[PDB]
Amino acid sequence: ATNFFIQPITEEAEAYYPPSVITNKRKDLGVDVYCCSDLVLQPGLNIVRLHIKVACEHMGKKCGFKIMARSSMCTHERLLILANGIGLIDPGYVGELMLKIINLGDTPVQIWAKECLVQLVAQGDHVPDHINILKRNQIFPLFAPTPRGEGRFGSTGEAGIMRT
Amino acid sequence: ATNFFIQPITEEAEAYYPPSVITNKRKDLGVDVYCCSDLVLQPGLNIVRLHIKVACEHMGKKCGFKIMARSSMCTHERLLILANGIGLIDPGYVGELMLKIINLGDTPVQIWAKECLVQLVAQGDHVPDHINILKRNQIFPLFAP
Amino acid sequence: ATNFFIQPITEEAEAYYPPSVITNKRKDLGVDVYCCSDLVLQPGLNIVRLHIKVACEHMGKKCGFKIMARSSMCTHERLLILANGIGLIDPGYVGELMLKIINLGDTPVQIWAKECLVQLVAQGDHVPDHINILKRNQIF
Ligand SMILES: O=c1ccn([C@H]2C[C@H](O)[C@@H](COP(=O)(O)NP(=O)(O)OP(=O)(O)O)O2)c(=O)[nH]1
Ligand SMILES: O=c1ccn([C@H]2C[C@H](O)[C@@H](COP(=O)(O)NP(=O)(O)OP(=O)(O)O)O2)c(=O)[nH]1
Ligand SMILES: O=c1ccn([C@H]2C[C@H](O)[C@@H](COP(=O)(O)NP(=O)(O)OP(=O)(O)O)O2)c(=O)[nH]1
Ligand SMILES: [Mg+2]
Ligand SMILES: [Mg+2]
Ligand SMILES: [Mg+2]
Repeated sequence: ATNFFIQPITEEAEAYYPPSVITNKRKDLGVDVYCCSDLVLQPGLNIVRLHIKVACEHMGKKCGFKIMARSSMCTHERLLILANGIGLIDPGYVGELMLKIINLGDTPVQIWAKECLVQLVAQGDHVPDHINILKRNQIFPLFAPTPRGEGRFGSTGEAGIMRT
Repeated sequence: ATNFFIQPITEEAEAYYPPSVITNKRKDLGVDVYCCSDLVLQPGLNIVRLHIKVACEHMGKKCGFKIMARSSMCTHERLLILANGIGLIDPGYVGELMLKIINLGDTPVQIWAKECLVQLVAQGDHVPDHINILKRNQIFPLFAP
Repeated sequence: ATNFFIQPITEEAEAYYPPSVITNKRKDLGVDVYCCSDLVLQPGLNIVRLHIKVACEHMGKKCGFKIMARSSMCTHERLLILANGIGLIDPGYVGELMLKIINLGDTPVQIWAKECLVQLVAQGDHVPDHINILKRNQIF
């Protein structure tokens, strides 16, 4: 069984993420996630919050996942790419999901709160069975402190904490 | 057993996809796919058709797959990237594969029909055993809506 | 069990890859690898050598793996992307790992030998148990 757990962590996320269980009858690989706020992306790098904490679990164990562009993210009107190509979300991450979006155009670009620019894909590309939208308040076991915690964007250092 | 199935759906695709079964003796992860038409890529975003329907099957089940750039897609002469980083193809998708390619340069670039800019990779990165090039003029149930 | 094997093939790599066994207690998906040389990345495409040969094994069999940017590779100061999005390394490949990096900015940019810009990820995204740093030119 492959399940995603999404918890809204702002008032804005609560508009798009009511407490519910979503099934994946279509068997799509990706879980679309909302901007939740109207965005203005400047030419160059933009750091964008997704207003959610996410956990993935496969065969009953907490696992990693990937952030991938939707094919609709990039249009003639909006030349947007994920800076990191895909987002590699480590099993131990329990912070807010963030995006690095490059606007390749010369003009600032507007995104609606209701748009999904990206999709979450389980470690190993397993088709999700259920998407669990958790209550904003609750404590969830899978968000418990880890060695990584909310460490992201070079939190591990230049050498990679991995090191060698 | 991981198998790919490619059906050409245009006469342009029939030039590059003769009916056959390709084995993957080298155990490469990626299945190279042809442009099938010469194209000029304008600076900015370009929509490129791949002229094929594809199915992947793993352990007897229809699965998804991914479209990745070949390391040779991007040269000094042609600063090309996949707009979406990786193409994510759902198990239920039975239409023509399409690419969104960005030309990051100031100047239009020529691609040739016989070039492969991208490669297909099974859901979960399983090494393909066979690539079945299907006859153009059939309705295969694997491609049913 | 999922293990990486890194074999330095230059003296520059030897200086950053002393023989050793790294356990992945954090259970991170990616193995960070050094640039091993100071480099200046020009606007447009830059070919960057990683000074290493790498093997990945899963359940005692040699497998492929992938090269991805670290989320920290791209910043306001260094607008850097992997040209191919992710590098796909076939299980059959035994040569040096190479990068194609695009500087999207108008200005050259400095990268440092002790910097890791990219990470390796096993075929199938398996969490690595061990990273084995081998001796220079030591076979798998
Ligand atoms: O697109 C992303 C990518 C990563 N992340 C988070 C989760 C991930 O576990 C954490 C670390 O990502 P990387 O390991 O891929 N980047 P880096 O190695 O530079 O950061 P760190 O040193 O903290 O591991 O950053 C995002 O929120 N969005
Ligand atoms: O690079 C690609 C990506 C997707 N596709 C096809 C197959 C895929 O299952 C389908 C939808 O892909 P995305 O989820 O990335 N696009 P989006 O979410 O914007 O549209 P849709 O609502 O149809 O999923 O489009 C391509 O042909 N090439
Ligand atoms: O980023 C990369 C990508 C690939 N490689 C290596 C490993 C891989 O097995 C080999 C082939 O890569 P691609 O299949 O993506 N490039 P291409 O298909 O253009 O060349 P080839 O015909 O040699 O496979 O080059 C790298 O060193 N770095
Ligand atoms: Mg979609
Ligand atoms: Mg190849
Ligand atoms: Mg990291």
